Amino acid sequence: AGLRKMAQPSGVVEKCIVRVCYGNMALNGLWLGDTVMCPRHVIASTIDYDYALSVLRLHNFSISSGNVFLGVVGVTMRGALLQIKVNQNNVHTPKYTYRTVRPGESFNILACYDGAAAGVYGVNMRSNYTIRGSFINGAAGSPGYNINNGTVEFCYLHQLELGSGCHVGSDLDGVMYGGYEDQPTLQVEGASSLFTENVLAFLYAALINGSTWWLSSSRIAVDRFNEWAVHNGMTTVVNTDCFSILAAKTGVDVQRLLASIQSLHKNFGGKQILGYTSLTDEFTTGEVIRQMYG
Amino acid sequence: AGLRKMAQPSGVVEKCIVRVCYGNMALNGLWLGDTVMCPRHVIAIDYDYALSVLRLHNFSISSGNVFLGVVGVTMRGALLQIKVNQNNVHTPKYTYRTVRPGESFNILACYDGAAAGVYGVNMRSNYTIRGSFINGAAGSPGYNINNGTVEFCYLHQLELGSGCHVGSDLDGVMYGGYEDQPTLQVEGASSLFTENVLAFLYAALINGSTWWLSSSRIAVDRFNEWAVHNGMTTVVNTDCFSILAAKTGVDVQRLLASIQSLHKNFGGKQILGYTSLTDEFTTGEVIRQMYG
Amino acid sequence: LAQLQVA
Repeated sequence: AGLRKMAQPSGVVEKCIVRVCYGNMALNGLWLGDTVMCPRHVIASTIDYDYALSVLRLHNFSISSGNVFLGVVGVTMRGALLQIKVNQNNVHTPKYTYRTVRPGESFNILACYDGAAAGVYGVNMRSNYTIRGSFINGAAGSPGYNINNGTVEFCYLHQLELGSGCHVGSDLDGVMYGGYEDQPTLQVEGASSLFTENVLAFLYAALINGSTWWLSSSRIAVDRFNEWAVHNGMTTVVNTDCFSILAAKTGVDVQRLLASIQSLHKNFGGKQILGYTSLTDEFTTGEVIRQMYG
Repeated sequence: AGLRKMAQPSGVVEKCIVRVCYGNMALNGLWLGDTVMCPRHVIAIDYDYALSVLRLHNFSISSGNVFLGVVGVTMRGALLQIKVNQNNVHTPKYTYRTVRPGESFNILACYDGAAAGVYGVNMRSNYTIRGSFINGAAGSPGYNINNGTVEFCYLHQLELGSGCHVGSDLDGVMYGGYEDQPTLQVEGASSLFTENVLAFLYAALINGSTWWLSSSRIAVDRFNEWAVHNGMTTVVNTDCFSILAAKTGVDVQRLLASIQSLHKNFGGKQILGYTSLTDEFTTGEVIRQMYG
Repeated sequence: LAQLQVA
């Protein structure tokens, strides 16, 4: 019993973290094979990154794995990343892929400082393409990952913090999530809404764990709820087939949970669910099914 | 910016997990040097009698695909101390330490002798933790890492009827004196650790959350009288808040008044995403996440 | 019923 936001074990990723310094800047890089990927802002003195790269000297990089320094062979621009070719292969490189996550999807953050992992926690990509993280100065280059059947899927490299404290990264192809600029200019995060499909998963976890106080007897159709959602800070429900097993196990259908969600808005905070805020949206159906059933 | 309950990286502990099977029972063990520690209920109770009729060959202990030969078994409180024929070459520098109520540590949730998830917890006043475990999780370790030394403090044992979780320390001593028996046990009442709530509110201030901040103050003495009638622990010393009070310019007494008003109601607002006071963060965690 | 979480 219980429900906790977990991270997948970080061991396979820890051996891939390096420290990348250039000039007055230091952040983290991801060392896979003979390449190190890192945020391109490490070479910044608006920033013209092409200019910054044009005047770069390779010998000005200092890249280290522990106290072992890596020789730099070349550098190429990759969107908001640098792909840095080094003279040594990381012998601890796992089987890996890259994948860009979409809003509402969960992944793991390995928070890194000075080229060393410091903490690990699960996150969920918000509708405004930010994550609710905990990062301070030096965290850039911290990777986000999922582990699928022994393959590490890298999906995020940390880039910056907006003014509101929101965290933004790029995918490993160098595409910034949400199209935010890797610049120190004033940008504000987009409007964010609670991810309803994840709230549904959470309420199913609650039912399985014996929490029923919030359960409505009323129902609302998906499309009518969706009209309400977009005027009430929640996302539309698009996928429902994923809930089939949870509905079967609990005997409670999605339409009933949707009515419950509407009602939870109307005394919001009056009571927790499983010790969480009642409209928690950080858990996906997959995470719930894993923690409930294995 | 931000405050998240997080775990320390799990890599050094992952290489110490083994699967331990006996008869119809299967759980996890912790392999350090040439010894595997696991909950003794895997041989289930008169545990001494169970041990006395044990057939060593009925064990199956494995690290991934590598099977370990069992040399001998001895009782260690609520644990078995199993001597195996191979040293774990990936044994980290380690200690054991029993944690106290209010302290944080990391859980590596394991099934079938493999790590599945990692999350931080905090030991409640009734010696239970707010975990997520299903059958097969017994033997999952709790740990902290300090200077690369792994301090093991917990091995998962059981779930109480209410769904909360109980383990032993690595000495084999059950937290809270709960029995490793399939009997009716009910966890004691628990109180919010006020010192931790204070840490959380300092984190909130550092993150620009100030709407709840009292102009009023309450002395520690008067607060402690209210606390014991209202499900919170007393504050005896405030040394652990010197840094945070200096960083924010807000003293403990103002936060204590805020706690009183927030304990009853958050009034529909949130603080760092929470709608109720949390005691899961220590001053140590907060200082690390704010300042490194 | 305390549940000793062996599999």
